[PDB]
Amino acid sequence: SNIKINDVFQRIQYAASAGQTQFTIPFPFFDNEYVLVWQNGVQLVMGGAPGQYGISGAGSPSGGLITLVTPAALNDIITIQGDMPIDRTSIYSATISNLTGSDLNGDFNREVVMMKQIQTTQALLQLQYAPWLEVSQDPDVTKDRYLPLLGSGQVWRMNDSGTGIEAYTIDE
Amino acid sequence: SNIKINDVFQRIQYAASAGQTQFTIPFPFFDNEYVLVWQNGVQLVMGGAPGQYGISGAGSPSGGLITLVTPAALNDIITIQGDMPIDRTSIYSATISNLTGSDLNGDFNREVVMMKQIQTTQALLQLQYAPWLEVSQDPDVTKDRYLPLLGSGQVWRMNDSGTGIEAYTIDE
Amino acid sequence: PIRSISNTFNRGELDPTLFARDDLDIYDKGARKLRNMIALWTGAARIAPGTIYIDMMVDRENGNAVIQDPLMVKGFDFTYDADAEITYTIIIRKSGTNIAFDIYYADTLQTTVTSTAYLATQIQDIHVAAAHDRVLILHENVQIRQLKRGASHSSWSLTTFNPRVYPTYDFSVIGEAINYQSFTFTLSATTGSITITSSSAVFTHNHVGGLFRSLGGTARITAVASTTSASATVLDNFTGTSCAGNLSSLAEKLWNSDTTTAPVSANRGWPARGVFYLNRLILGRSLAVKNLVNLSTAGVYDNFDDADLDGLVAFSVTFNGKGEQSVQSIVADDSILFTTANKLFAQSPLVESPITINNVYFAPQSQSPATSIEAASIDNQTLFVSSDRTKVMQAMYSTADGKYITLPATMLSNSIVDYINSNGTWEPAGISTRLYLATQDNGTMLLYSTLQTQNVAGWSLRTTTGKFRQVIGEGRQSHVIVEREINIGASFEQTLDYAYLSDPTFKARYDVTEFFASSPMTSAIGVLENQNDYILIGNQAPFTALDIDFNLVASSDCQLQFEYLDGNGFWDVFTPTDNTSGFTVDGTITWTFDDVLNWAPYQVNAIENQYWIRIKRLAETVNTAPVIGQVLINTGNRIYLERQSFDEYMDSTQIVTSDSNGLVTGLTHLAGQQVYAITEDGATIGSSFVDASGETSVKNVNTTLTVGMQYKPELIPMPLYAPTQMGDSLYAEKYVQDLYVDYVDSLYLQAGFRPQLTDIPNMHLGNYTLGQSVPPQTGIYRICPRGDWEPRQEFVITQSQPGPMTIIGVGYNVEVA
Amino acid sequence: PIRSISNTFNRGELDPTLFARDDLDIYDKGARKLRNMIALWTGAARIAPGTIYIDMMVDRENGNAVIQDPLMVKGFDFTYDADAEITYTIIIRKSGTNIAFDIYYADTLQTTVTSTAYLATQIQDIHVAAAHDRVLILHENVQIRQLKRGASHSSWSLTTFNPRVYPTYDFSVIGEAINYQSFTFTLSATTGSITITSSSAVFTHNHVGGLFRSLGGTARITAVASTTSASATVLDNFTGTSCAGNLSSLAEKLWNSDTTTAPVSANRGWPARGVFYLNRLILGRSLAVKNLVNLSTAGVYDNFDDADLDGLVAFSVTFNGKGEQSVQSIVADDSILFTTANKLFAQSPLVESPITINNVYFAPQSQSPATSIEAASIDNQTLFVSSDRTKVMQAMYSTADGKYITLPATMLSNSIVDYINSNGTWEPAGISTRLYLATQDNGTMLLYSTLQTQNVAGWSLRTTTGKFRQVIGEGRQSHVIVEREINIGASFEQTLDYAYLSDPTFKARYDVTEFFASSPMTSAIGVLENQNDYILIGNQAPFTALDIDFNLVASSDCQLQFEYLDGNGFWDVFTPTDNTSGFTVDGTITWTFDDVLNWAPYQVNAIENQYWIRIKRLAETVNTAPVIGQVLINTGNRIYLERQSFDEYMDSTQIVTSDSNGLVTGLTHLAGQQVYAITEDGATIGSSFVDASGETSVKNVNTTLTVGMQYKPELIPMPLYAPTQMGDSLYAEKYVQDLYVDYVDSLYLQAGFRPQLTDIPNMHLGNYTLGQSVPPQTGIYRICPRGDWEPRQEFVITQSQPGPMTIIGVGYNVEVA
Repeated sequence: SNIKINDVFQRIQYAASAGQTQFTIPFPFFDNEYVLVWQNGVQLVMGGAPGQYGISGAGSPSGGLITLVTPAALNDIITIQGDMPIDRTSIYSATISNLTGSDLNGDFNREVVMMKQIQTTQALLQLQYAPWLEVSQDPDVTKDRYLPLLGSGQVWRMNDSGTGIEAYTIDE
Repeated sequence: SNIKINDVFQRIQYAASAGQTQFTIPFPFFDNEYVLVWQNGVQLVMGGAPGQYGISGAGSPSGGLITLVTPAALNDIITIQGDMPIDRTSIYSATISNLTGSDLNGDFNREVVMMKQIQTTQALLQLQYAPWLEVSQDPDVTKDRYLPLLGSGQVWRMNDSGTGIEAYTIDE
Repeated sequence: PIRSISNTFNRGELDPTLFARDDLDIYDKGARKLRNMIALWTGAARIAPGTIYIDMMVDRENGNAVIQDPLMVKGFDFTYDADAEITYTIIIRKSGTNIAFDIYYADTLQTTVTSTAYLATQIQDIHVAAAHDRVLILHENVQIRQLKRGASHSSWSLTTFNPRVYPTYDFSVIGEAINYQSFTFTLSATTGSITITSSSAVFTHNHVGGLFRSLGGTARITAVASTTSASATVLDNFTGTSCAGNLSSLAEKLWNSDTTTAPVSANRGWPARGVFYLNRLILGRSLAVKNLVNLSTAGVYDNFDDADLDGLVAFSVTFNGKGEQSVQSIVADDSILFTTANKLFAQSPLVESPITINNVYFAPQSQSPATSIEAASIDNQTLFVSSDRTKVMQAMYSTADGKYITLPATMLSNSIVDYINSNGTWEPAGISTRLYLATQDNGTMLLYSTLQTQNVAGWSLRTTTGKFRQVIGEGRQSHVIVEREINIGASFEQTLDYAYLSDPTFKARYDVTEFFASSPMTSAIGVLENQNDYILIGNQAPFTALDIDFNLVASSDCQLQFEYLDGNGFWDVFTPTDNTSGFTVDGTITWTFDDVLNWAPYQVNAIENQYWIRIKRLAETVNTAPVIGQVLINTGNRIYLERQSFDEYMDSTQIVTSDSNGLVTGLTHLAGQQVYAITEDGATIGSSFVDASGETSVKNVNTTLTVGMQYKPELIPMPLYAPTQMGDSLYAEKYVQDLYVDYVDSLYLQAGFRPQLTDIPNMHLGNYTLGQSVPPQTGIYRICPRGDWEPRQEFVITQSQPGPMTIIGVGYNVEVA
Repeated sequence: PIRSISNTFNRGELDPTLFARDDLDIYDKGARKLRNMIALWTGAARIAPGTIYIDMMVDRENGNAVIQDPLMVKGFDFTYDADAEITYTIIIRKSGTNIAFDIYYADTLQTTVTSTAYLATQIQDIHVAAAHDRVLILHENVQIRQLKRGASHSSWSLTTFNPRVYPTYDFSVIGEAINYQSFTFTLSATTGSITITSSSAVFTHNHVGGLFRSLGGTARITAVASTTSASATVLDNFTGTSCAGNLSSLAEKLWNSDTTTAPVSANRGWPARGVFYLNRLILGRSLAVKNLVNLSTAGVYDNFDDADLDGLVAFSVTFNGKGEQSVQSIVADDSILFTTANKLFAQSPLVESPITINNVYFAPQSQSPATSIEAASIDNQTLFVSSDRTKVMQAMYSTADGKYITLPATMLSNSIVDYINSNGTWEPAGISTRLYLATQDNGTMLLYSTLQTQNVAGWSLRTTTGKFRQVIGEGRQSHVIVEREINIGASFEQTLDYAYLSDPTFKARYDVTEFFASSPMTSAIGVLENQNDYILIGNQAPFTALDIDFNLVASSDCQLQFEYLDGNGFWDVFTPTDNTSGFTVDGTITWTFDDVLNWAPYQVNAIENQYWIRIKRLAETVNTAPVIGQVLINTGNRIYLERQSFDEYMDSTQIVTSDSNGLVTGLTHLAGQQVYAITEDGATIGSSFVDASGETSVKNVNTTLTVGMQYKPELIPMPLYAPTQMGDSLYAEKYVQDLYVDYVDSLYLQAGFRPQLTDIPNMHLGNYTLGQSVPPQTGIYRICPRGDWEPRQEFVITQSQPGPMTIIGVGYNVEVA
């Protein structure tokens, strides 16, 4: 994989024009099966039937393309996200064998993309305290960070002692 | 690049003494631009003017040092965090005939630092259920894990059916 | 039916019109393409030798004015001490309206010798005659000069060559003088100092130093008082004082440039060809008599006294056949060979000819017109370019035929031959080849590897990032004169090599190179007529700015989008600073090498090895599409002197040292180019762009490196030939199951069926220590190319980055259907 | 299926770029490697001839100062009585700042002749011209000398060669003298003793003995009073007393070194090349005119009188072509051949040419630059080294071409050719070979076996425990000059040939040879950085001490462990005397040969035939690792004269006798080396180390033995070639079921696929009587090599210990998949 991996989020979202069919994938990907597409919150499937989509650009640094079979209506929300599973993509012999820079590039590029997908979810889709806040720097102190399971009609509420977050029932 | 990467959180916080200017960075970093500094929740700029800071020690396995231009007041909060981009812009040739220890160590080390920055955020700045709680082991069951967007004056609350978290309006 | 076949490359690149000639024994010994490689006499193919940058050709007497006209430069070699390996590369270059000689030794300019005797416009017509210890400078209209080296490398003198006695010729014999056959000459006496009187005007001032022969006597004229009176000194006594004109012989000096001294003479000119042969100096092809050569007195190179007609005296040879026989080259092979405008003149080497006045038997051998490029001697044969310059001719003596036989040495490789403009020879040390080199008008260089007794004759084509203009060498070494482009920053001189307009699908190709190159008032063309149309531009060298003049600007902003094509064939967007504001006003579009970081030469629709950029209109509505008058780019032409070397794998190389940040300076002659860096251990560490100031950054810091440009070798074997019992399978469907690449001392190889090739590894995991450079590798690599079933399919052996390369053969396992 | 194939070796070692050339008839007639063997003109391959120690080159006039510079020694042979087999080996060696001639006969120094006429720095530029009964010593700057033998072996005289009449030359013709073309010469009279006066300064003192020609007359100058006046004796009468300068000819002596006698003359030098051809002496390549040869008067070798221009008089030949044609060698083959810097000059042997002044027909034959190494004549051809010294050229006359044809004799074996620095010929008695030998700069020797009419031409490479510096011989015998190392005890001179740093697994290789070799202030390297790291050191010869200088000592004891590599490839621990105390202080590390008893040459990662030692750090913690500045070993260089012989199977041999304890003394020239002992019956009994005092112990007591060093023969046949019906199968998977080794008169053979070989027995159980030596054996041995399935797999025929060896062929049964 002799491409360079740019610093681009592994998620993009669009509001469709009237009758739009083509949407750009700005982040790199290696397999068509590892790119998820939603339209108004409903995941689509690859194919040529109405309601499906085609995809191109695997292995490219960027500039992939999603082509809807059915043209989108105005203000349809199209979401495109990378979802490559984590695993080894190489195998090296213990006995004396050959090595190429393409082998190393393929391993490191795919591992960088996997890390970017984790960090994209962390940065865009998850909650965190502001980095400058005075949380405990010892992770064993779980007062601010561990959550309980919520029962029916319950919210997360710090208890009156200020020692941990507990599930709290709320009524009118 | 021929350095070890120790197991150190990529974020440090200090309560300044009266007139303190030097604050230690205990974690490795590779470039001065990949370190963020806050003083009382305000992000500082690297430079020589008052209200700014200078930084040294890039590439060192044991971190470096932050030197404030203006001495800090008593109990000022100084936060230092590593924020390297997740990409790969230096790659090998297709058939390399010379692979240096620095190049090979660099590729492995930089990915370890990237993962440590992700893990530092999720260990110190993010919420999670306790590891022993009986959360659904199928990730497709999003009852406890998918959140809705909050409107004005709304909180997260498990619905009456106990099937998902929904936004609930609270006034007074 | 699987058949195992193999292919060697002893015969070089074969013309496509030979591809049905399975009867010849060359079908498995040649290549469809042999580019930037040579054929060794063992049959292997080796990457062509690289070059080392020496100097840039400038007018040193006019403030280092850059020379941009290839006709103003002409070089030649001069070996001064073969055992000490002292060979001088002398460059004749423009110096104002005159010439100068730049003398180089050890890749360094030693001294410059100027001369006002020659014009800058006469440079290409200056020939030399190298002796054991001096060089004669020959021009048909300028008296001979001597260039002789003094007591050091930097001490040189250019003087005039003055014969002891001039040669003589009777120009009335060819109708170029007054006919005196009806005149009567009267002598005052038969001996001593006399006066010769003519009944009619015959004498000219050029008759001073001439001869008068009649009645068995000879007299040398010493003064010409008028057209009818002259004073002469008797050399052999006359038998009488009355001489009939038709029985006499009056000859003037053969060489003369004086046409003003009374009585006025004709411009007879001076010899333009010459060679030193044994103990005589041979000079010929003067301005007035181009089909005549003169041999000096035996043992006295500067004496051409021809008063006597016997012995070791100086004499002349005239070449006549059917038509013009003007002498082109005088070759010191066997007995002297004379290539002319029509016929080759020589005598049989089996004849015991002592080379004297009445013992020379030069005869018209085969018909073989030749041009003014000097003939080459190598590998037991003589090679010379034909008169139309589209062929190289080989001359050898055939005892079975009793004469010299001339035949086209380019007979099997006519397709790659363009018009040839120079040639040289090279016998490099340690390399299994004898080389004949020849540059062409299109900027390429032919390479001919020959070993004729072993039936080795292989042609190949050499290309560079630039244009070869001359090749210099007589066997010991080889230099080239190359025209290259450099980035000139904010100024604009050159035009794009290619320019097309394309449709939204990027499939249409409408060539508009001429419109962009022409001035706005000669040609113009409308561009970006519709939304999503393209402008595709390409150039041999990288460029970082365009300068556009509009005959008609666009009515509104075209919303331009810019992309460049990288080495993987991927088009990538970049954002330049365009001062045209979407082709709405005349101006420049500029970008930095960081915007085009991945830019690399690539192929677009059969146009190969260009730096491509495409511009796309995004605006939906423009009322008036722009019309472009001319486009210029920020590159300018330069002329360099470079030395070819088999230890180099890049072009125009230079040894540099990087600092602690990897910064490299002093690469001004490569400004704007893409260069590769090779370590002293022999590892290519990558490529980078030199900016306009001659600086670049490399990966290795604090390292001594060699930096130069890539010339990409390409080897395409002959079509699969697997004759079965059914007959020749020349047109049968074939599929290659296995492809074997057999290589020696090679790095960075790749092979297979395009577009998806296979890289050949050169690193042994488990037996490699980090930081070391693997040596060049030897072995056999087996590849499944995954090609088609066509009878004439192409497989390629090429190199990903510069380095050593030698392919000794290609094998196949072919399913012949 | 199974195919049976065979391989003989009459084409020698073939270049790896030929391995796809199955169309040539050489694929089954060559070898991949032919080392320390020669190819007989049958198909067989015989072990190369051994050498016998003669003497060590010393400066005998300065207290036997050992000579360690190969440029200070140059030998040549001189046959004095062929029928009595009296051939002298004369060695020119340094003697102070001058030279001396050491004359050897019957392996004994006969006498020494000193000479102050030559400098020690001019030795390599001294050439000889051996006559039937004397040798001329030629140098371009020193007058010719004669070396002639008196009435005994030890009686020799070195005198000056004085011509009766000197040759003359007009140097103004080549611009090296005053140009007199505008002068006027006045004679006092036309006959007898006259005075010649010039209108301008022309004469020099070197004109004494010169000639003046004009007006049909000739005069020999006898005195030069000034630059404008001279006295001469008229040889042929003049017709007048006023001679025009441009019609005259003034010549000075061609050879002269006097530049101080008034009026001062130029240093014209003396001839540097020569040969005796029939009844004339030919001398050429003087200092001033390098492209001219002079032939003496017919029948008078020391007379070069050239006053006359007809008959049997002395005369000159000047060689000119396109450029420098300085004469390199004058060959007495056919009708005389002249190799020059550029072109080969000769006349057709089919021409009935007597060698006289006006009927010599030397013409420029093929282009073929030559170096100063003298050409060799053998096997109906002429062989000479090219100018760049990377090729051997063969010249033969081709009647079909009408000229001499030159082609590379090394065309099929370019890989083993380094830079050649000497050559000789040998036609040994009783051996089916005609040998051309040539040593190289890298220290190897090329061996060329040729039988031209039978298409026998085989190259092979000869290596020794040392470096070949010169080879001497004209066919009757062969000597070599070899540089070898000896153990010098407690002193240190040489550096290690190889040095590496390695990791605990002993797989990493970091080359540090240059750092160990350089002085401490040039470069240094840190060693033993981590626990269990290694230092691997190797040397061509055994050594028993290291001397280490540290730029930075280790902060604490490194707990060093020492091991050496034996002949089985097994590392064994030994305990030296470590005066560095674990690299903590500068000092030496010494050991005895008993500590390294099993030490033998071996291979480590493609480096072959070295004595290896490794040092391992065992200390767990050291704060500061040592940095080594330089390492020296206790060996020193010596230069030996040795005679080659086909009766020897070892190098530098000497006949010795052991006492009752097996002790052998007098082997000082082999001090510190590993040697083998061979009995008179022809049985090799084992190996042992000679200590620094020249003593060693052998197994057999009270025995006369031959003692010398092993040079290991190696024969790797060509790749398997078994064409089938499918195709050539050059790249098919192959497996060798059976390997047949076909040998004649051989001992101690071993063959197979590395690393596990099979020994070939040479002792018949049941038909052997104890104490007897079984004679060299003849037969065929069949072996299952157990190799792999690769198409380029290698099989080796080699020898375990020195002895006779002749391999006449190798057969296979190959499963061709």
